[PDB]
Amino acid sequence: DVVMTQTPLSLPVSLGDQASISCRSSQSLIYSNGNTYLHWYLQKPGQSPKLLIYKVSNRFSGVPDRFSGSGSGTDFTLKISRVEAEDLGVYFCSQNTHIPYTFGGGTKLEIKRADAAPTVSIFPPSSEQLTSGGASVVCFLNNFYPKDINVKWKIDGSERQNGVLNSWTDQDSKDSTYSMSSTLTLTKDEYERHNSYTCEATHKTSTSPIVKSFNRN
Amino acid sequence: QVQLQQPGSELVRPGASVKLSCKASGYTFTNYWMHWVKQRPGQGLEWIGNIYPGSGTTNYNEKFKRKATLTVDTSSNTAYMELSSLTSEDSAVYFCTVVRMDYWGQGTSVTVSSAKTTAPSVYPLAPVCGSSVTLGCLVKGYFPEPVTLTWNSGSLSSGVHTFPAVLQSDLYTLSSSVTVTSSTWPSQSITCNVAHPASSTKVDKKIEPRG
Ligand SMILES: [C]C(=O)[N][C]1[C](O=P([O])([O])O[C][C]2O[C](OP([O])([O])=O)[C]([N]C([C])=O)[C](OC([C])=O)[C]2[O])O[C]([C]OP([O])(=O)O[C]2O[C]([C]OP([O])([O])=O)[C]([O])[C](OC([C])=O)[C]2[N]C([C])=O)[C](OC([C])=O)[C]1[O]
Repeated sequence: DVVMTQTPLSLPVSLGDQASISCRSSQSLIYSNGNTYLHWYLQKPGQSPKLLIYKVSNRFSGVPDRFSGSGSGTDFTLKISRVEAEDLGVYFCSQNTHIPYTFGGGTKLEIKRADAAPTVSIFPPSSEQLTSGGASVVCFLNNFYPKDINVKWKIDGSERQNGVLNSWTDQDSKDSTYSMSSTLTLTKDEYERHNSYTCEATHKTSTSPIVKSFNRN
Repeated sequence: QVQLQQPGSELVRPGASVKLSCKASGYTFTNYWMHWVKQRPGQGLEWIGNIYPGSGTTNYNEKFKRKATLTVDTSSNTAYMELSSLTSEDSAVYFCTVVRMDYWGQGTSVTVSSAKTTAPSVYPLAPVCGSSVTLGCLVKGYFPEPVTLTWNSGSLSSGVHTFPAVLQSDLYTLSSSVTVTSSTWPSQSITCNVAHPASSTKVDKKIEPRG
């Protein structure tokens, strides 16, 4: 029913910066008392949401003084006066004036830091896997920034796409980086038909791709 | 910091029902509305409804009337949501919360699937045959989640990257990397530890160098 429109959907910010998240309801949020039930939550990775600001502008207790909120009618704003490393996570507005309570889409706050290139590492099939007739080839792309990366697989020069499983960590809370794992699974019979397996990563930090490879001897 | 205890995961079958529990404690359960929020991976918070443990009065979100049923037991200080006629759109994390007080529970990850619980295969990942060295653990073909993967019983927290599990045809795969200095391995042993309670699998894999 009542729609909350939250922007930006991603908030890149440097430590120390002022930032602003905005939330637009499609209806007045004044209740049957004079109050206006718009809240703000921060959900840190893995965790549940926590309450930052309630009723447009009042800082919830045990909430750092650098969060504050304001607005009226149909546009509302959560202001962060000085980003810290704690502050990464997803940020939501919610309205509670109207049943059903509705939440904004969220704004993922990214800590912006200096560029960092992937630490690529590749792994041949373990012996224990190969006896059971499977051949997985794993390749870690560790601690890079920014998050936009793309990994590629090369088998005896030619590219290979069917068989890959990709996974991506969230933004590390200590060094503000990103990692990715990629596994390419074949049978033992196909894997012994090839000689060279390569793992290629193209990222912002280089024009040339980072490449780690092995041969079966 | 956690007043509401919720089970961590729960596996259920399409078309079945499940009753999720939310155990209040350390406050007057009868004094505050209890709310239920759903979050599908890829975030997004949907409010399901609330109930007032003192009287039993409920409010439901029209999107969930046909799906959810909220109840209390004021003797045991427990709240219940029952999700019935389950499809895979009901796989999500389900939260109970006291809005007025900002009490939340940890959420329960509800998996809806026909797959039978399956035990992982754990493969050591030694480096290929120069200052730091990276090792891996491959955990493959298990169901459902979660698997719990530590390194040396959690004593190399720094330098560990565990990647979110990735599902494919009712089976999950899991990988973790650990990075130490070169003087540490194979000087000292590094063992990957895997637990998957749903299948009672609890195994260690010592990373041995290849050759
Ligand atoms: C509007 C709304 O809703 N809001 C919400 C609520 O919650 P709960 O408790 O859960 O409840 C639920 C209910 O509600 C209502 O009822 P009444 O009787 O009250 O009116 C309704 N709703 C609607 C939409 O309608 C119902 O439904 C029906 C009937 O249908 C439901 O179910 O509430 C809460 C709380 O609020 P308040 O009351 O207002 O209070 C608050 O505030 C105040 C003031 O202050 P300042 O700062 O601002 O100045 C205070 O005092 C208080 O304190 C305490 C602790 O208590 C409070 N605070 C807080 C933080 O809270 C809300 O919550 C919030 C957060 O807001 C919600 O949202």
